[PDB]
Amino acid sequence: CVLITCRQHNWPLTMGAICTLLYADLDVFSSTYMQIVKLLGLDVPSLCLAELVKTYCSSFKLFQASPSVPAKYVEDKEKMLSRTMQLVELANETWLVTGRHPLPVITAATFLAWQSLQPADRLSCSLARFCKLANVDLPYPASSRLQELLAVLLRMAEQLAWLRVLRLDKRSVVKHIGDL
Amino acid sequence: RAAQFDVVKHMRQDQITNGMVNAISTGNWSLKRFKMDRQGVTQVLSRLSYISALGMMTRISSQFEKTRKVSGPRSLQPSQWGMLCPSDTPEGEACGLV
Amino acid sequence: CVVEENDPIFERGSTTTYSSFRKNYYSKPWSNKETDMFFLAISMVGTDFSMIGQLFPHRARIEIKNKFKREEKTNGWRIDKAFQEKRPFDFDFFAHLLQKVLAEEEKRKQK
DNA sequence: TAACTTGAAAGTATTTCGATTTCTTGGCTTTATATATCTTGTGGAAAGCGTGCTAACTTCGGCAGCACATATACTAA
DNA sequence: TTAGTATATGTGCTGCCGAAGTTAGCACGCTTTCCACAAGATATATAAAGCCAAGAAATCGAAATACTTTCAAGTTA
RNA sequence: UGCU
Ligand SMILES: Nc1nc2c(ncn2[C@@H]2O[C@H](COP(=O)(O)OP(=O)(O)OP(=O)(O)O)[C@@H](O)[C@H]2O)c(=O)[nH]1
Repeated sequence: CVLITCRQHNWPLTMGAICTLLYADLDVFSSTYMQIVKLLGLDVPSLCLAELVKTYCSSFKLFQASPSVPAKYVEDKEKMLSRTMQLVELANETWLVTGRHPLPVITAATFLAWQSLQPADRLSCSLARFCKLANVDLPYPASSRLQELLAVLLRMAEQLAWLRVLRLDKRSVVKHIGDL
Repeated sequence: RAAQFDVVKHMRQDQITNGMVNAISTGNWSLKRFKMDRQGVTQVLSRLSYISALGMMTRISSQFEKTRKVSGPRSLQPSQWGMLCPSDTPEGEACGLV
Repeated sequence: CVVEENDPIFERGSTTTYSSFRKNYYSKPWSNKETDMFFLAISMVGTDFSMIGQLFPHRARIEIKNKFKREEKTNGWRIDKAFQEKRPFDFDFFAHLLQKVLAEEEKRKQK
């Protein structure tokens, strides 16, 4: 009921956090959700991608320089959010979020944006390292989503003229993600 | 249930917010732990003019709050030398208390 | 009182958390000789999973049922041949083969 | 007054090695239909402390109690 | 029988603190059980893809040696 | 809360 009320107003709220704060398991949660929606028949608006993207980007602490995170990892909020929105729109238009969990794709997109905003100092940083630094539970398929998005970006590079001559890869296309 | 209970699931985040909001808006403060029931603590800032706002910001209300026309606290005592303005006082029923 | 018996955990970010949906099952795969002796046990007993689970101590009855369903869905001719062939129930030699399988998995772990 | 054969002195390069990533496996989730049965998941209706201040006038305005006085009935001479 | 004395007789006095009631003129504004009815928990395809954790292979990172350069001091001249 |  809380989830339906949250959806009816186009408000993003993750069923994972709902279950975490509800003292329940995802299996029975989904089972009873399907049962109650089939019994009632209420309108279930789809979870908008941009709202969830903003909600999850507000979680990361790379906006204000805290004691743990040095200043090099701190990046701009507006530009990084816009980059993540463009990346997740690309993912939604390239058939990457359909059928798969959206939050792993959001994580991969924000990670790629954080790496592209400064590829030099972040060429060695890994997904697990970024998750540890940001204090966020690393999603399992986030790695696969990242690998697929990087393949799509390599295809876009091959389509482009100068990049296909440069012959970049899944590690060197991060600096030109912006141009893509 | 065997599911271990924790406070995070009932930590009310709106209790203090609503309490402060009401105490500042309504102006009535009811502290039961101290048995203090005060009214008129907060007042709307008069934006009639900059002078009006600057003078209302530095007002002082009394504990009496127009209980009796005692005239004692309403009179100007010599103890107000250099501390409070002798001449500045609202003209009306609140003469001497504000 | 807890005399430094446990350690604090820096988990549960107040921001948000996601779901898992996969908690416990985490089965373990079979092998060639194990599949052979499993088909032998099928030919020897039938489809009753209770006896199969009782005679298999190290593999779970749910895993046995999953394997049988997978065989029924993929290799039907093998199940047909297994039901065609029959063997009288052996107990002592079956325990000897169980000990042999234990030794084989021990050697595997050593490798 | 140069020229070539010295020496330990750099980068600098490549080759393997620790390690983390990527790639494979199952197996469960879910979709409908009904087929059928044990104890234990609930619905729902009952019912067996603790303060402070007076906000001050007026003029009650009664009764509490009390309590003082005494008129009378009992008792000693 | 009569004067002196004790009692209650209602009466009338005092304070007793409290009782009702007052204060002038506009515009703004929880527990036990008990209980009964229906809902876990159960086999079973079943196509389908996404997910979440062991293993096996791969390549990145870089560290300990192998080449070349470079001086600098010393040789045949 | 201001006004007389
Ligand atoms: N503008 C305005 N503000 C008021 C008025 N009455 C009350 N206020 C606000 O309330 C406080 C004092 O009002 P009070 O006289 O205590 O309110 P009140 O005692 O209920 O007055 P009544 O309603 O006549 O009993 C002031 O200090 C103001 O904060 C009013 O009549 N007009």
